[PDB]
Amino acid sequence: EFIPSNTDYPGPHHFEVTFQQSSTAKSATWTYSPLLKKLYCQIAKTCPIQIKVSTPPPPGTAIRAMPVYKKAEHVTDVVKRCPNHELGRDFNEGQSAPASHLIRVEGNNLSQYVDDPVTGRQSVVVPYEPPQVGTEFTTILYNFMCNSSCVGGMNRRPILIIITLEMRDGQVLGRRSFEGRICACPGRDRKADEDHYR
Amino acid sequence: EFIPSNTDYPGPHHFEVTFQQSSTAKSATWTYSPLLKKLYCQIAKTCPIQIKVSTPPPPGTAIRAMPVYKKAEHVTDVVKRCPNHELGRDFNEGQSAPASHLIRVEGNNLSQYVDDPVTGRQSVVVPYEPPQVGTEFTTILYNFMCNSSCVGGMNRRPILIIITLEMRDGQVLGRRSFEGRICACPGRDRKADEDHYR
Amino acid sequence: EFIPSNTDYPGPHHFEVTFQQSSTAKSATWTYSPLLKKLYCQIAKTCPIQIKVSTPPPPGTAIRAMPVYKKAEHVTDVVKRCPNHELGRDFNEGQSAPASHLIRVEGNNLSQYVDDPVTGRQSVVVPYEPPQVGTEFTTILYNFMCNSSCVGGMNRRPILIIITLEMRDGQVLGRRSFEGRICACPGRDRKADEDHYR
Amino acid sequence: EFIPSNTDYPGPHHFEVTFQQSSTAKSATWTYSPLLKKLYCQIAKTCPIQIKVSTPPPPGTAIRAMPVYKKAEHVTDVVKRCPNHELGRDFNEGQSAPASHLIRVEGNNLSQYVDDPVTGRQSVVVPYEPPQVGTEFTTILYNFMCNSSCVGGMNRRPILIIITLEMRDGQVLGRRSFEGRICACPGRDRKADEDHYR
DNA sequence: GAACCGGTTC
DNA sequence: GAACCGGTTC
DNA sequence: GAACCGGTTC
DNA sequence: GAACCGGTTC
Ligand SMILES: [Zn+2]
Ligand SMILES: [Zn+2]
Ligand SMILES: [Zn+2]
Ligand SMILES: [Zn+2]
Repeated sequence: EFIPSNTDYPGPHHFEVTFQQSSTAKSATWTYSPLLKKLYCQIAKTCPIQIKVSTPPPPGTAIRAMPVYKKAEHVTDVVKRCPNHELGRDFNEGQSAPASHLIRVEGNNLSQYVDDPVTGRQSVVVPYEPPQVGTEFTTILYNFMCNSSCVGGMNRRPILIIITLEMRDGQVLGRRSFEGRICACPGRDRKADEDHYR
Repeated sequence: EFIPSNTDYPGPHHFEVTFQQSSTAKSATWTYSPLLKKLYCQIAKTCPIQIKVSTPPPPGTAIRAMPVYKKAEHVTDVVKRCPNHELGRDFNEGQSAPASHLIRVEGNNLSQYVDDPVTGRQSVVVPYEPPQVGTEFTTILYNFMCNSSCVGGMNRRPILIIITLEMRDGQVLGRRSFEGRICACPGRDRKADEDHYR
Repeated sequence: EFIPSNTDYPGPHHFEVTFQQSSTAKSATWTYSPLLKKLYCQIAKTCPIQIKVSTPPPPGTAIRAMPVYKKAEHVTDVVKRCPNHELGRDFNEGQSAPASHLIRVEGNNLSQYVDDPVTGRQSVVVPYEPPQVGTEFTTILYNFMCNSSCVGGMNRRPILIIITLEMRDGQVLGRRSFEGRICACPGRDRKADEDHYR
Repeated sequence: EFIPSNTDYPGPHHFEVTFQQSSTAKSATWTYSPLLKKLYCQIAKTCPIQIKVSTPPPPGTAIRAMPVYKKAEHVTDVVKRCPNHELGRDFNEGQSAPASHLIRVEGNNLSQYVDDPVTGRQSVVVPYEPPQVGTEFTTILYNFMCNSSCVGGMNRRPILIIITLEMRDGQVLGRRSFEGRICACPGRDRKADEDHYR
């Protein structure tokens, strides 16, 4: 509970998370690599994800997004927004999301922003909502409010964003995860990591 | 309910929406592309649509027109009229439609203009009326009160206009949708998008 | 007093207005062509001018900037900021100067933005200051708050910016003028008009 | 008094500012190019300057350093430390000098950091001291507390550091100036700009 | 110090 | 989108 | 900065 | 309807 675990766990109610097709254009505001499981996004731009289920009934259950550093040494640094932005003008005046928080949800007002008093981890939870009438989809709109590259926060040390499905008491029914990179050029970053790997 | 769903849904009372033939002339005030499902219209000019039914009886039921941005990032921006028009002279003095609204209905005085107090979405609903004695047709006259290209509103980010058929309690019995583009030259825009695609 | 005169007028003090050399790079934030006597600048960016005089004072003199339309038919529309600029966030909240004004002054706190209660012309007046010791001219930082290209205000009808040096009682002691253009690309625009006269 | 003059001004005492030879090694903590009159230094490292005068006093004279932006459009933003520097641990706790200030003085306890309550310009003043016996110049140790490269404060718009020698009542007796650049690599940066003029 | 990256401008 | 810049890696 | 689009004039 | 213009995209 004190240290987040970072392993894929479908659990008994299969938990699956996918992405509608993202542009293969260099100008896309966000894009996901199925080869690497890496999300490339831009600051403050909605990158939506779809969580999908086939056996959706538990009660009052929610989904958490919790950012974590992959590399061992900072893993004990609470991930947060690096000092100029948490405190800049451009995205501080608008929401009730804590200025200190890295991850926001944009289309949901039943969002609960958690800053753990004991562990200090900050994450964002939404109540589970079945899809809108008739199909796999259920969209959550995330907003990333800083770069991976930023001074004071991640400082160019890549982070995995872990999404967990949880019962009201916190017990995990499903969880999946992938690493996220928040640069000013996700289409170019997508192509490059992939180039070096092949 | 907070985020509009944008998928075609005929529903149990088949819901179908069509267009009488529009000019293939470059001077047409409006025109629809069956290939792309894209409506090209001009500011403030009546572009009528026909909704048709074969099994028309529910009670007090209505049809909604609700504009939505297609692209993910603004989808959380309430679609509205960009600051010079909501506030210009030319179409503000005339109707009780809210100056802030993008979509109006012209031949109907039982129009109810909804500005959601909770979600903030603005849409226009009319009570369902059977056709005038004897044929498929039932016309609704829409007026688009700003360009897609306009500064402050859509700002050149294309929007889909979703028409839903709803019972008095709001439950959807039919819905269909298509993307709309509101330029100063719909005949030319029709020909061009279509050129690039083929 | 009701319709402004639009002619250059050297004073007893030989009022002259000049501009420092501006980068001729297209990336310049503003550039004047001495040839056509017209200023090209960018929205909201500081655009300083040079006044030079042969003698000083007399006590209490001021300098006014008042924009006026060159075409005969618009001259009776008071020239003001367009409704989209007038009502936005970017520069209305941070300023104490009235929002309807096209012309602002930067770094000067005794600026008086005159909105004639009677004629309605808007201008900005500062008290005359002799130059800083040993310099030839006192710089004034203007800010132009709408583009020539703008909808609702100036609307693509070119403007002359009239600069008058006047005693407290209003009599004109010096006068000069130039036509002003406020686009989003001043190096290119300057270059294109210059290409066009020949 | 409201907008600073940005011109070199020898006083009655022939105020001159020079710099000792700096290692030309790229490992130098700071290096000035006499050719371009611009200083290259490193964050938080002592960067001393030489003043020379032809005559002393008169009683009670002081020396001010005030940074000001070279580009016209930023000149009205008060130049200060960027929020990341302003609020950190490395140099805020150990110093009694105000954190918002770009310029600090080392080893001098009667330094007065002036934050104009009225104009808001920040500068640092020390009383003039004649040189130590038999030396030509009195050294002042400045510390620059944000990089030119910094986010939120200076943000990659070059700065002139204005050094003025002034009587207690504020009148300027001498003046000199240079453009300042505070990067993480001064020998290389100096060398690159110098390569570039020719 | 030379080589690298990743945000910024043209 | 390409070329440039400037702190960081090693 | 060059190339693109989409509203405006001739 | 064709040619021009001028902020925006990339
Ligand atoms: Zn940041
Ligand atoms: Zn509009
Ligand atoms: Zn305007
Ligand atoms: Zn800083």
